[PDB]
Amino acid sequence: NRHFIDADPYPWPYNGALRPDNTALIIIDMQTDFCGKGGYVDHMGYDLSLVQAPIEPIKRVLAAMRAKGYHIIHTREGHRPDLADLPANKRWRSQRIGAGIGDPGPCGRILTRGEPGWDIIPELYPIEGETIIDKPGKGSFCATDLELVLNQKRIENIILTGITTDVCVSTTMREANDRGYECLLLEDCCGATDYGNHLAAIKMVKMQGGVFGSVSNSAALVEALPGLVP
Amino acid sequence: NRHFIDADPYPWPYNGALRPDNTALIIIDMQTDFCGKGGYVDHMGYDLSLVQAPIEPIKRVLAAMRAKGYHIIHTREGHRPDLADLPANKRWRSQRIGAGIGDPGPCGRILTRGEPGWDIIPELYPIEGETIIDKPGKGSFCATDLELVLNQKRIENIILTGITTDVCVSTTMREANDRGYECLLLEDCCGATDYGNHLAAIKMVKMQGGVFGSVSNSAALVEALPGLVP
Amino acid sequence: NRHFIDADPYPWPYNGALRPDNTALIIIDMQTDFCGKGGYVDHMGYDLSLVQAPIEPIKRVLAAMRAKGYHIIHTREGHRPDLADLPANKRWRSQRIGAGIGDPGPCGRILTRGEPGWDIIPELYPIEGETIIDKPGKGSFCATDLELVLNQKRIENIILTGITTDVCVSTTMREANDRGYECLLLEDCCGATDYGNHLAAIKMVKMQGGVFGSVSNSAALVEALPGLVP
Amino acid sequence: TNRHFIDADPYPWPYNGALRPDNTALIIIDMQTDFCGKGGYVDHMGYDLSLVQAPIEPIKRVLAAMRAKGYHIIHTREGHRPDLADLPANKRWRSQRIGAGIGDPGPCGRILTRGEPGWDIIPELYPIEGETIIDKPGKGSFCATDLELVLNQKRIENIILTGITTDVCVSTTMREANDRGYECLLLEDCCGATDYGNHLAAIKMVKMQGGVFGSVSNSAALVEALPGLVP
Ligand SMILES: [Cl-]
Ligand SMILES: [Cl-]
Repeated sequence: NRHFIDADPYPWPYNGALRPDNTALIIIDMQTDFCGKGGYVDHMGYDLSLVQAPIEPIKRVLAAMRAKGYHIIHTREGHRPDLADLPANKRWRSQRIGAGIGDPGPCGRILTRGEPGWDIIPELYPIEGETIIDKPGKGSFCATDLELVLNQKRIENIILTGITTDVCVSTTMREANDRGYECLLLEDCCGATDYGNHLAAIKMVKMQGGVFGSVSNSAALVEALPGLVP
Repeated sequence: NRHFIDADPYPWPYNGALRPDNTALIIIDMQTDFCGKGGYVDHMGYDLSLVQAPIEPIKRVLAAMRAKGYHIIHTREGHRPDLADLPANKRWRSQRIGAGIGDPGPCGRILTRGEPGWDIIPELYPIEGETIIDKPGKGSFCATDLELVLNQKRIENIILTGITTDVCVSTTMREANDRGYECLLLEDCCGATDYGNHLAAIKMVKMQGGVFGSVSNSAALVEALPGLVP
Repeated sequence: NRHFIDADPYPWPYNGALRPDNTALIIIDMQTDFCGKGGYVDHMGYDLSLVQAPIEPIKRVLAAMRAKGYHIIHTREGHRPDLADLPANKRWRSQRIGAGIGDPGPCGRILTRGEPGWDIIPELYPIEGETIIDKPGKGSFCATDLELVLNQKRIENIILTGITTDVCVSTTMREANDRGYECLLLEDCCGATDYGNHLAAIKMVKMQGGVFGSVSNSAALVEALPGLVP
Repeated sequence: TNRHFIDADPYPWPYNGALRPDNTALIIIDMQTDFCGKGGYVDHMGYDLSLVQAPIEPIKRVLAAMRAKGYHIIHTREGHRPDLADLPANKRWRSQRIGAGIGDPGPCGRILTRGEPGWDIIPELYPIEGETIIDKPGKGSFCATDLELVLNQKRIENIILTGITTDVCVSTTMREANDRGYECLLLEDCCGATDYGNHLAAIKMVKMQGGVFGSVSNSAALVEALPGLVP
């Protein structure tokens, strides 16, 4: 009994095996550091409106996926307080542009775990039973236990949201896709530091018959989402 | 002691530690399947001139990097002949599009190791002592020994070339960057299935003070390349 | 519809979900370099009879598992001909004890891929459709595509054989076990360079209620193996 | 040249004598109440706690000396997320069958669960600021963790292993590090196991084939030959 979501470039998931037990929502880096005033992204001068746009659409998707018993996953980009997991190059680039990782700012130490700006925003806050991944990189798989958690939960399908589209969401999508996870990007549930770059990251997914998976949007997903009993 | 390459958005590498012993050139997927007549990409109708453009610029970079004793790395996307490393979704999408992985075409079985179309093109062919990575995914790190080879060679700096810009080159850049490798993308030594997508993948690198490293071009690299002796 | 194999310290697999589609036999490093005259192990002076002992038991297990449609996996420890994947410490230790990796011997370059001594012995030779893993380390997961192949084949159960019990078989078991694979070591289908060490690697598995899985033997497995429904 | 060696078996460690505070780390593996304390995981399965407490004083001497000479210090804890999302079904089931269920309530709290009293590192070997702690869901410290990433960023080449248990957590971690090219030293008096025979055999496995996983030495030999920083 297969179920499909209207998507581009093909009906998602590819084989219609869409159930709450094999499908997860992943909300990527909806932190004050990426979309709040005083955080990492605001420091570099980027338009916070572009990364706040996805907040309400992700909320509708989260509420619907929570209600139908789907697996829910959240990620935070961040570093250990002693910065032992912070590559030297990553730190130096952040310092040069005036937004140094580990440096004090209005929301505390930029991109440091346990600091106010680093935490997930209240509107999209995790509840009990939802796995949070704390990652030192852009991709959620690198140096984390995400893949191990996904295997133990026997998850085959991943629906990606969050920020930024072209950096954190996209790297995570490519990692999942390479390892065989079947992925759906929701275009209205993500935003980037450059709007052209946001749209191009979406288009990259559609090439070669869906090279990294397929693309849809929050309304199309929620109107066709299956529950536990069919 | 330090050496820099003129790059955008900062002089590369970040700390000027640029030597033949800690720096590698990586040539990504310069295979007939990605830029030849009769292969995977030609099958899907994409403009072969966009992916052939980088051939001569890569050749000039390779000749200069070979001459100064730099580490040279090549990659081929491909699958085991029995297709045991081919995720079901990857295969199905390629079939829908009319360019099925493992299916017979003019250059043999599409994207299958040991087939004519799968091999690296003659102009950029590896010589003895240059490591070739055979990868089942878009990123060169996933399910390969690339990282292990890089650590044994004590390589810190990576200069990326090849195709496609927004798929194979970009995923590999994000993997390397996340693990702390300091990377340089040469914009004239890569090309993609959509030219807009090629330029946007280049621009994505430059954001946030060089989120995935820095960008330059073949001439700027070759004119400022150090040898072992100052 | 559960099936169990009589094993120590518990009936294997834990949950009785034992089928040809989710279970693989893994034959580890049955190469001339580990059990042949003139190879790596014979060079270090070890008793070849200890590592030849498992040949007939593995043959019976392989024939039965091949006949009932089970997944079959083989591994070879070895290095790229240019030795780019050979850590400096590994090489140096092999040279000190007179069995240098890459060095010429009676069966060719020790532990080098493509050389006679490196290949799997004739008695246990792979047939088409059986995945061979070429690994640069002791564990079959490190820097390989084993895990990726396992996931695409939806394999949950692994039955380990080969040499050496305490080095290559054991490392591979611990990697699989950590990632959640349910493993069975067949005690008569493995052997080591020290017989005490072989018996202790078997005992290590049984501790803490089966810390790495369970232990059984070739006869117990073959008489209780489930086949397909015709 | 400016090389330093530690007297070890079967060869002087490290192999190439490149032994400095900046490229060498001490790793203390799973010295948690759950592995060596009263009321924890290991005590639940009936094992002799004296075998796993033996290494406490030797590790203390090695830690004090390595802390004093500016060496990198690493600690690990085996454990699981409170919702048990990182706990394989087989691992859980085996722990339940032998009466020491992971996540189940006991005297020191939920067995092998992060944030619980029994799960934490014992007081005698407690981490100080600037020492990386790895929280791992498996026996090997590399699997599903950021250990390797931290090691690379710190440009660490040499690892000196201590902790428990010798044949399970220490040994798996050694094999992972060794495979990826790290040069490793096991200190035999700074580790202990649930079976003493198994502890001695895990030590012997290291020495085979000219040091298949590295070399073996002991706390006294290490501390008297440890190079310091140049003031
Ligand atoms: Cl200078
Ligand atoms: Cl104390």
